[PDB]
Formats: sequence, structure tokens, C-alpha cells
Amino acid sequence: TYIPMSQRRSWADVKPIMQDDGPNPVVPIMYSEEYKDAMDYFRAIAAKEEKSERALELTEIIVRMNPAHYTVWQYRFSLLTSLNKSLEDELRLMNEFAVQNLKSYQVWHHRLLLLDRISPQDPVSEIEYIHGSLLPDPKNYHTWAYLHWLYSHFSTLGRISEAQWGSELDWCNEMLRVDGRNNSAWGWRWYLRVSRPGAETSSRSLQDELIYILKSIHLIPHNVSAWNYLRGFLKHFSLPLVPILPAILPYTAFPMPSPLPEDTPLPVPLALEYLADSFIEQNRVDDAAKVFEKLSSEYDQMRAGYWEFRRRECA
Amino acid sequence: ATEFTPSVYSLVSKPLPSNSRPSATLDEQAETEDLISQLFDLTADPNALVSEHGKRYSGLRKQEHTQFLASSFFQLPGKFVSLDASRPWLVFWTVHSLDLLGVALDQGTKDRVVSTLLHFLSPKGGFGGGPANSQIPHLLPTYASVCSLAIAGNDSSTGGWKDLAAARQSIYEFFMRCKRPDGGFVVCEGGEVDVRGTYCLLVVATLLDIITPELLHNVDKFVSACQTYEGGFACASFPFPEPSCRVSMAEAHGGYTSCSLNSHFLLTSVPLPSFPLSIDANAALRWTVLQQGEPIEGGGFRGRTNKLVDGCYSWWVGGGAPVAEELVRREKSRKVIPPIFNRVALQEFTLVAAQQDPGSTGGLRDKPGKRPDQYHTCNNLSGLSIAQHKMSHSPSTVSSNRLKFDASKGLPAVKPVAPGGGWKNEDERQNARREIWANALGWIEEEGGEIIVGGKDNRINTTTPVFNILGLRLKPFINYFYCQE
Ligand SMILES: N#Cc1ccc(Cn2cncc2CN2CCN(c3cccc(Cl)c3)C(=O)C2)cc1
Ligand SMILES: CC(C)=CCC/C(C)=C/CC/C(C)=C/COP(=O)(O)OP(=O)(O)O
Ligand SMILES: OC[C@H]1O[C@@](CO)(O[C@H]2O[C@H](CO)[C@@H](O)[C@H](O)[C@H]2O)[C@@H](O)[C@@H]1O
Ligand SMILES: OC[C@H]1O[C@@](CO)(O[C@H]2O[C@H](CO)[C@@H](O)[C@H](O)[C@H]2O)[C@@H](O)[C@@H]1O
Ligand SMILES: OC[C@H]1O[C@@](CO)(O[C@H]2O[C@H](CO)[C@@H](O)[C@H](O)[C@H]2O)[C@@H](O)[C@@H]1O
Ligand SMILES: O=S(=O)(O)C[C@H](O)CNC1CCCCC1
Ligand SMILES: O=S(=O)(O)C[C@H](O)CNC1CCCCC1
Ligand SMILES: O=S(=O)(O)C[C@H](O)CNC1CCCCC1
Ligand SMILES: [Zn+2]
Repeated sequence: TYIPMSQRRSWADVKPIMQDDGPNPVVPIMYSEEYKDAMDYFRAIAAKEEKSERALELTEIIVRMNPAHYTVWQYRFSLLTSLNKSLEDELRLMNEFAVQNLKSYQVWHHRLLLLDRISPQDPVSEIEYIHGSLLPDPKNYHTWAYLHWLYSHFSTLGRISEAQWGSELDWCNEMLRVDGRNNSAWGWRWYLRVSRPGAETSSRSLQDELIYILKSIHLIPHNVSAWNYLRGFLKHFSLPLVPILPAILPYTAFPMPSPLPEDTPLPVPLALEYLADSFIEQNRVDDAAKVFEKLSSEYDQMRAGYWEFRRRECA
Repeated sequence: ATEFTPSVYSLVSKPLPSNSRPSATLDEQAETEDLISQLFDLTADPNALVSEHGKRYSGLRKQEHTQFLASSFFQLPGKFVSLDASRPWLVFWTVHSLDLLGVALDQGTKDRVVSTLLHFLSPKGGFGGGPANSQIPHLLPTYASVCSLAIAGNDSSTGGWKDLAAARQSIYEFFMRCKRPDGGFVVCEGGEVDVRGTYCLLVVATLLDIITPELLHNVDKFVSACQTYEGGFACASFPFPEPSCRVSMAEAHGGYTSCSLNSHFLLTSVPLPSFPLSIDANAALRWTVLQQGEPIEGGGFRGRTNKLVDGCYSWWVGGGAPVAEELVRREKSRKVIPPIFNRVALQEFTLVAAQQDPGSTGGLRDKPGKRPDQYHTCNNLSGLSIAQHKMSHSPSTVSSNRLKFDASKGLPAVKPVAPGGGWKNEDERQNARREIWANALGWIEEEGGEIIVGGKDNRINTTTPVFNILGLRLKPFINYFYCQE
């Protein structure tokens, strides 16, 4: 049975404050006895701006019931800094939250704030945790965004070694080996290989990247992730499409296509987009328009309107 | 009108090819393809004259959806505590859906909506996810509350619009407290930084006439750098050490692409020099159209590459299409008509797959197998509206707006945080007021552009791109704050 906080001697000095909903509010929630009681006392605690251990304990009670309660999370971090609490211990609690399936924008942001403040000299153990946390949830958007932040923030502090970057690429390669259709991992590859300030982008480095991309395409010809990466790569480095065309041409009917893998019906819509864009590069607008028309009427009819727009843009 | 928008039923439905490489992504995809295609097979083609015998009827069950929204509008069970910090969204999702469904609230109920939301307003500025004595202000419920007040409020003493006008300075100050030097905003004190915050802030600032140069500095650069190699936009960009370079921090997503395109569009009507920093509109358009699913997955939109189709992205991705289209149009005109997405297929996804099965709770949903909710009800319907009605931003309408604008009418100018943070002079401020107001009211329903799949009984009202409220709500609301009534 639940013991009301008004009956607890630890809270006797606190006068709870009721929720100020006003008369007959819309969308009211029938709060549980526990949640209402906790919020009544939090309202009082926060109004008086008490920074104490009981206030800290109370914030944990509330966020367990509602992980998205941003006000309480804001108050919790203020409590951690005011009381000079062990932030490493708090990180361990956040790990437990993930295991207990308690998640939100707020939990991930709280984690960011903790790592920012702890500011470890080597963030390897946190990087390792994040990798492990992606196993049951390989596409969790918050986790991927956090990983980007972690490497970005700590690299500005000069705290990411070349060995650390190397193992990160190794890990990303394994993720893409496990699931080549994981677009989140492709996005992480782009950061590691293209967009990050320290990315190695020499002539031979671009050659190696092209090889990797094409081999990914030849392995999974219908993988939209791989095609978007190819097109993004050539566009970013202002590389002509024509010299790579022999590797893509078989999908419209450097590493070349495999007999093609089984269950690979032709043509691949994005291979046709490539072919059409290569015609535009050659100033062959009529040939380009012909491909867009085929995409519109036969090979990618869902986007009939869009491909017609691209066709008209040639004429 | 439908030449380039083939019906799902007129196309061949085949699974996404495996290329003989199985993966977790494909396992989920094939399973979802099965769920959606099987429901399409059980449902009568909405376009057919002879609605075949024994098959489920796909008509929009407006009354079921009205009952769904009504049954949770006045009381929510204890489990909804997960959305206690999102109660203004529960308000917005309901009142906007009812607007779209053409269901009027009586004045008494409207007054309750106003009262509920006004108690969420802090004197220091901004709305929170609950009462001011319970929750701190936050950019997202500020958007949700402001839009809800546009929908349910009025210009009388009990209508709430008066309260917003008085709160203009404090709301502006809250916005400035959220501002970071790189152009990002925290969603709340000590909160996360992403383009949802930027979008929600820019909508409210536009509507209430509280835009200044200091509020917008670097905001364009932050958003522009969210664009990924895929063409869509990520949650945020990281400023590398004024900054040497800005880098996108995750995948292009429908939600963040919606917020980014809309944010950028709002910024284009602010006449600051070399502002806003350009985005790649064609890449954004390409990404948008590529997220429309194949016939087997019902022509609904997915939120990101190699993920699943979901009814809510009809608004987030579909509703970004007319914005991207307009930006592409402007760019081609700067250097120097068929629909750009399958408007028919999207309506078919909504009618066939996104509605709750008949004779039950009602409401609209993510996909078959998922419980309907308020969030999906609102976003399915908002997306359906975009598909049904051809919305365009009209330069001639904007020109007509400019001609009727009265600069001598307006509320007191906000006092900037920094002495030089305001407009250079009154002429430049008034020119900005005119541009912001004229462009905000530039969206028109194209004559002859209407396509209502399944017949006119399926027609819902026309939402406005960028803002996502009805034009009939937007006009008197913005006119009130700019004193253009
Ligand atoms: N924000 C956000 C968000 C995050 C993830 C998603 C992904 N998504 C897609 N379909 C369902 C979802 C899960 N969403 C439901 C709505 N929602 C929410 C709550 C309060 C307000 C708003 Cl607008 C939205 C969430 O936070 C989580 C969608 C939206
Ligand atoms: C104005 C405002 C508040 C806009 C928000 C827009 C929006 C829909 C954002 C989604 C953000 C996000 C982390 C999605 C991933 O969720 P998921 O992995 O559950 O969904 P997924 O599989 O479709 O990507
Ligand atoms: O977290 C408490 C801590 O934050 C501050 C500002 O840094 O106040 C914020 O939190 C209070 C409790 O929720 C609110 O009343 C206030 O509006 C908000 O700014 C500090 O004053 C407080 O110690
Ligand atoms: O078999 C491929 C061939 O069929 C078409 C339609 O005639 O596309 C169908 O099959 C594709 C899978 O290979 C699906 O992606 C698509 O949704 C479906 O219509 C042609 O477009 C394609 O060339
Ligand atoms: O399509 C234009 C216009 O025609 C109407 C009837 O006036 O519906 C017809 O067209 C729809 C879309 O092509 C079909 O789904 C429907 O079966 C057919 O009657 C209007 O609803 C529509 O706006
Ligand atoms: O929301 S809708 O599906 O459009 C409308 C509801 O199904 C109501 N259907 C009634 C059943 C009994 C006879 C009168 C009609
Ligand atoms: O000064 S104002 O902002 O107008 C009014 C107070 O600050 C409100 N503080 C609340 C205390 C309880 C938790 C949520 C915040
Ligand atoms: O206005 S039109 O599009 O020509 C035709 C009507 O909208 C058809 N609506 C149906 C009426 C009978 C019950 C099921 C809906
Ligand atoms: Zn959804």
C-alpha cells in the first residue's frame, strides 16, 4: 500500500501545491495517486527552489513514471550540479533507464549534458556503451545523433586519436556488413569518410570510397541507401557520372556487377536516374528526357508526376 | 488531372526485391508489405463505380473519427501520463482534426480550450506542456498552444487572442533566452537543440509580429547545414570552431525535413541582406518524392530511407512537397503542370490502410496492426488535406496582399534584448512587417486542382502548408496581431 507524502515525517515541513488547471480543463489525465502526490510535492519543491537529496530522490520518482517530463529533468540536472553529485553514478543510472525501457529526447539530452560536464579525457568507454546500445535497436535516431555529437564535441577538444577514428570506421563497416540496408550506418559512414573536419579526402581516398560504394551496389542492387550515397558522393566532390557508367549500365537493361544475383528484376529505377543524369552531363537532353519518360510511364510509375517534371525540364 | 497520379489498384504490387541478401531491414519490410497489401486486397477500390460485393468500403468514416477524438477530449486514463508534458499537443491534434473533419465546437467548449491553454502560459513568456505552476515554457507547446488558440479562440475578452497580444514581449524574451550564437535554439531551459524548436519558434514569431534581426541571426545557417547528402534534413548541425564549418548530425528524416523546409520558407519572407542562406531545393524535392512507398506498401510515405511507411508522414513528408516545389520554382525563375507526388495513392493509403477498422473505436493510425491515436489522426488528416487540395504559393496573391497592407496599423514593436538588435529604422521594420504578413497569406487553393479520391463525401478542409492550420483560421488570427482586420 502507498504511503502518502503528507503522512511521511521527512516531508512534514512541505506544503504541497495543487495543479493550477483552472476551471473545467480539456484533456485532463486521471493521474494515479502516486503521480499526483509526487507532482504536488515537486510543485512545492520547485517553487521554493530547494536543492536537496529528498528533491533529487523525488525527481527520480517522477521521471520513472514519466520519462518525457522535461521540467523535472531540468530540475534534476540543477540538483546534480548544486549538490555536487557523482555524474559517473548518474550515467550508470541512465544505463539502467535504457535497460528498463525508459527513454525520450530528455534522457538522451540528459546524457549529453552529463558527458559535456564530466568531460572525460578519453571518451572510449562511452563510445563503447553507445555501440552496444545499438544492438537491439540498430536505427534508433536519438542514439545515432548522440554518437555524432560525442565524436564532434570531443574532436574539437582534440581528444579523438587516429586509432579511435580507425576503430570507428571498422565498427561502421561491420554494421553495414550485418545490414547493408541500415541507412543510419550509411549516414555514419558519410560523417567518418566525407563530412567530418579530419576526414581523409585525397585522390586515392576517393578512389577507395568509390570502390566500396560500387561493391555495396553490386551486392544489393535495389538498395536505395547505396544509390543515395553514390549520388551524394559524386555531387559533393564534383565527380563526373560518365566514367563510372559502365558499372551502372547493366542495371538499366572499378568493380563491375556479378551473372546478377537472384531476385534482381531489371531495370533498377535509381540506375535509370543515374543514366538519365549522365545524359544531361553529356548535354544530351533528348536522350535524358526519354529515360525520364520511361521512368514515369513504365519503370517507376508511383513517381509518374515527378519524372514527367524531370522530363519537361530537359525540353 | 490524374494522368500522372496512378491509383495503387491500377499498378502491379510486388515485394521489394531481396537481391538474394536477406537482412533485418528486409525482414521488417516484407512483413509490413504483407500487412498493407492484404488490407488493400480486402478493400474495394475507392475509384471504382461498381464497388464490388463483399469487400470493405474505404469511405472516410468521419463520424467514427469524431467520436474517437471526443471520447478522449474530456478525460484521459492514468496511462496517458506519458503525454503529461504534451497536453497542448493533445489539444492541437484534436481541434485541428475537427477543423479538418468539418466538425464545429460550441462556444462553451471553445472557452474551455482557451482557459486550459491560458493556464499553460507563464508570465515570463511562453507556454509549457502543463500549467505554469507545474511546467516550464517550451518552444513546442508554444506552437501547439498558439495554433490551438487560432483554431478555438477569438477577439473577445474571453477569447485568448487578447492574452497573446499582451504576452508578445515576454514570449519574444523567452525566444531570445532560447537562442544560441550558432543559430540553434534550445527547446526549453537546459533543453535539446534541433530544428523542431526552430520551426515552432518561427511560426509563432511570424504569427504574433515579433520578428527582429537579432532573433534570426545565424538561424538560416543552422537550418541550411542540416541538409544531408540524401537531400532531406537532419535534426541539427554541429558548429566546428565564426564557425569554420557546420556538419549535419544524423539522417534526413521526414519530421526534420518538414521543420527545415518550413523554417527556411518562413525565413525567405524576411528582407534581411544576403538572407536566408540557400538550401538545395531540388535535392529536398528529390528526397521528398523518393519517400513515397511502392504500390505494395500502399503509396504512403516513410520517414527515412529503408524504414517503414507510416500514416503520420503524409503530413511531415507530403506537406513538405508544396514547400519544396515552390522553392524549386523560384530557383528556376532566378536562373531564367503535373503533380509532384502521387496525390491519388496517398489518399488511398489514408482511406484504405490508415483508418481504424469500421464499427470500432475510430481514429487514424500509423499502419495496420497499430492502435490509432490523436497524433496519427491529426497527421494523417493533415496529409490527406495536402493530397486532396493543390496548394500553391501565389506571387500575385502576395502582391495583392502588399497593396492592401496598412503599415500605420499594428501592435507595439518588441524591445530587443541588445540595443542594436532591432530593425535599423521604422521604414525597414514596416517593410519587413508587410513582407512577413503578405507571404504568410500567400498560400492559395488552386482552381481546378482538387482531387477527392472516392467521391466528394471524402472531402476534408484545406490546411495551409508551413503552418498546418486552416486558411480560414490563419487569416483572421494573423490579421488580428498585425491589426489588418
Ligand atoms: N517530436 C517528435 C517525434 C518523435 C518521434 C516520432 C516518430 N513517430 C512516428 N510515428 C510515431 C512516432 C512516435 N512518436 C509519437 C508522437 N510523438 C510526439 C509527442 C509529442 C509531440 C509530437 Cl509533435 C510528437 C513522439 O514523441 C513519439 C514522431 C515525432
Ligand atoms: C513540429 C514538430 C514537433 C515536428 C516533429 C516532426 C517529427 C515527426 C520528428 C521525428 C523525429 C524522430 C526522432 C523520428 C524517429 O522516430 P522512429 O524511429 O520512431 O520513427 P521512424 O521509424 O519512422 O524513423
Ligand atoms: O532547475 C532549477 C533552477 O533553474 C532556474 C534557472 O536556472 O529556474 C528554472 O526552474 C524553476 C523551477 O522549475 C522555474 O521556476 C524557473 O522559471 C526556471 O527558470 C533556477 O532559478 C533554479 O534554481
Ligand atoms: O518486375 C519489375 C518491373 O515491374 C514493375 C511494374 O510493372 O514494378 C513492380 O515491381 C517492383 C519490384 O521489382 C516494385 O518495386 C514495384 O512497386 C512494382 O510496381 C516495373 O516498374 C518494374 O520494372
Ligand atoms: O477527380 C476529380 C473529381 O471527380 C470526383 C467526382 O466529382 O471523383 C472522381 O475522381 C476521383 C479521383 O480520380 C475518383 O476516386 C472517383 O471515383 C471519381 O468519382 C471528385 O471526388 C474529384 O475531386
Ligand atoms: O463514421 S461513419 O462510418 O461515416 C458513420 C457511422 O458508421 C454511423 N453508421 C450508422 C449505422 C446505423 C444506421 C445509420 C448509420
Ligand atoms: O516567474 S514565472 O515564470 O512567471 C512563475 C514561476 O517561475 C513558475 N515556476 C514553476 C515552479 C514549479 C515547476 C514549474 C515552474
Ligand atoms: O459528390 S459525388 O462525388 O459525385 C458522389 C458522392 O460523394 C458519393 N458519396 C457516397 C454516397 C452514398 C454513401 C457512400 C458515399
Ligand atoms: Zn507515425
